[PDB]
Amino acid sequence: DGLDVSKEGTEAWEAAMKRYDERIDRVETRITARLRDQLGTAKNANEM
Amino acid sequence: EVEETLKRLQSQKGVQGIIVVNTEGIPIKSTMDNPTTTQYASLMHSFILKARSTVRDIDPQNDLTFLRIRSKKNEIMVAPDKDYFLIVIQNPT
Amino acid sequence: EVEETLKRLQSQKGVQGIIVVNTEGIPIKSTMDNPTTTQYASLMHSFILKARSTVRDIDPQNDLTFLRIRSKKNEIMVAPDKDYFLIVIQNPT
Amino acid sequence: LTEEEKQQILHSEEFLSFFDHSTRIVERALSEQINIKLSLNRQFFDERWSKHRVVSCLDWSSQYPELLVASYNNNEDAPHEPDGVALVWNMKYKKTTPEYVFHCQSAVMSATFAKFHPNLVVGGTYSGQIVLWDNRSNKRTPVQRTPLSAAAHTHPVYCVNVVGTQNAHNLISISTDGKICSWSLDMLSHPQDSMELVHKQSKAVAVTSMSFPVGDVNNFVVGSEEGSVYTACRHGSKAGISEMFEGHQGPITGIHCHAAVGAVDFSHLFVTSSFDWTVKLWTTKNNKPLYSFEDNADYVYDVMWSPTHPALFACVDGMGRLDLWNLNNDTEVPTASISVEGNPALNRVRWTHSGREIAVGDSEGQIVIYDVGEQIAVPRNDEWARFGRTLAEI
Repeated sequence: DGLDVSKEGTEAWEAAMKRYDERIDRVETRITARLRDQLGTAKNANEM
Repeated sequence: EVEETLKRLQSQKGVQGIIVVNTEGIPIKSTMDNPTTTQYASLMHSFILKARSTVRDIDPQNDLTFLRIRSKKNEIMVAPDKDYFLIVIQNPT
Repeated sequence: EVEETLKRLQSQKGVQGIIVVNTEGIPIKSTMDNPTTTQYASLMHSFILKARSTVRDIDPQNDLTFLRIRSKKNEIMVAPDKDYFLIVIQNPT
Repeated sequence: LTEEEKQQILHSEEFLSFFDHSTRIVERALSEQINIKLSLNRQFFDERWSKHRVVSCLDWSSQYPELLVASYNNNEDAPHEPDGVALVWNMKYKKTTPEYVFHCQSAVMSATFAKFHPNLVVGGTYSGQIVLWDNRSNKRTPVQRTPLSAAAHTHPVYCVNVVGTQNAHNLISISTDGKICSWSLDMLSHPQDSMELVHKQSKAVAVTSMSFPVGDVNNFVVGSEEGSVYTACRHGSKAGISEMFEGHQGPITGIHCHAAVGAVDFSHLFVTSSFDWTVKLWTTKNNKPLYSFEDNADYVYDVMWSPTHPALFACVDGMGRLDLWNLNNDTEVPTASISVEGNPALNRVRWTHSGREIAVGDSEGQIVIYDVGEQIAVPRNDEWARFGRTLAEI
């Protein structure tokens, strides 16, 4: 979508971006998994 | 040009400019420590002269300009023309 | 081996003559005649003993392992290590 | 015969044959062929002179990169035993004993090699006297000794360094009171120049470290005991402190300008080592500490730039860990980090001028010579550009 001004066009864009956020939450899960599996060491810097 | 010769010679590996030894055993050019190079050039002159005698024994028409004294540390290139005897220290590598 | 050694050392350039010398000078082997081989090799042995002294002068730990003189008429070869004294008669080129 | 006729015969023009000879032999002789990670490199620990007596300073001889000056200070075991001892330890051959030993009346608190004299070691002591040691002499006693007058230093001097060209030298030294003084290396009978460092009017500087930027001898950086680093001008109309830095809330325990050259300049950079485990990658041109490496419970004691790598620098600790921080490689975790055994509070680091090997001080006197991995020590030609980009990051 672009200069498209149909509000239903905005709704289709919202579907597209909720799919976007689906990939984004996949990313969130991945980054949090790497977080937790890399945790447990200590507080300092590269640990927490 | 003597300076051109010096810059050409110093470009060689392990060579410090050009040092030339006359028939008196004293280097006409100074590039290294004087006593060591003088005694070394004197022994050089002696044994190149005995080599000249050795070759003239059976080769009365040959001339000496090339000799490769190479060791496991360095090689000395000794080249006599008629009075000027170039001595060049070069790494074997 | 013996014959293969001389054959391979010779035909590499069609060398005029080489004999194997494992002793200090005075070789009884011959390649073109007895005199020009034996006396010349004895002279070479005498000369290279002096050359070894010369290389030991600058530092006694130095030893000569390879020696060539390429002159206007001949190219002389010897590679002494403990008793193995080479002889090569070959054109200057 | 003598060295005059040779000049004229050289000037004679029969050299065409000789020139052709040289040309032929050189061109024919041109062709050449053949005929056929952090590691404990070494230890240096005396026993007669190194019973306790913590390390204080280290240095490598520029003329003799195989020599390292130690300076063992505190005397508490035996008052009868020598108070301050300086040890010089060689690298070419391994021995259980220092190559030479020097004993000073007071406790030596810093030391270094002289540049002009390649046979001389000069150190500052706790009393305040700059002390010589001529290795020619067979007397362990100091050869020449500065007076303890108001003109000279009267407070524990902790920073000494001789700089300049081989024909223009000045042994600089700055003591805890902050009085800078330069001496001639050969004449220490009198301070040839001195001036008391002061901040904004009526504010002395409790100086405790210095470092001259590479090349420059006129302006430098000094680290106070009050956590605030300054930049001073050794000589000029503005001679003295010219900057006030916020720095860190702990006393400065080490300072060092950059130690590399060849590409885009970085001499405006210098690292300080504070008293709360806060080493500060940071430059003269700016005023805010560029970055603030922190971790640990303990706190650093010295930091030195690598003499060859324009990013790497060492970092002491009180828990005995020495860590090399390679900024280009990473900026958050020590690129290398290992602890010497027995967890003693290390107190000094001095990279070898070669840059291929590092020394470390010790709280008990066992100087440890660490070697470093080849990939972690030598930088590349691209390394300088990467460093520039990383600095440009923030």
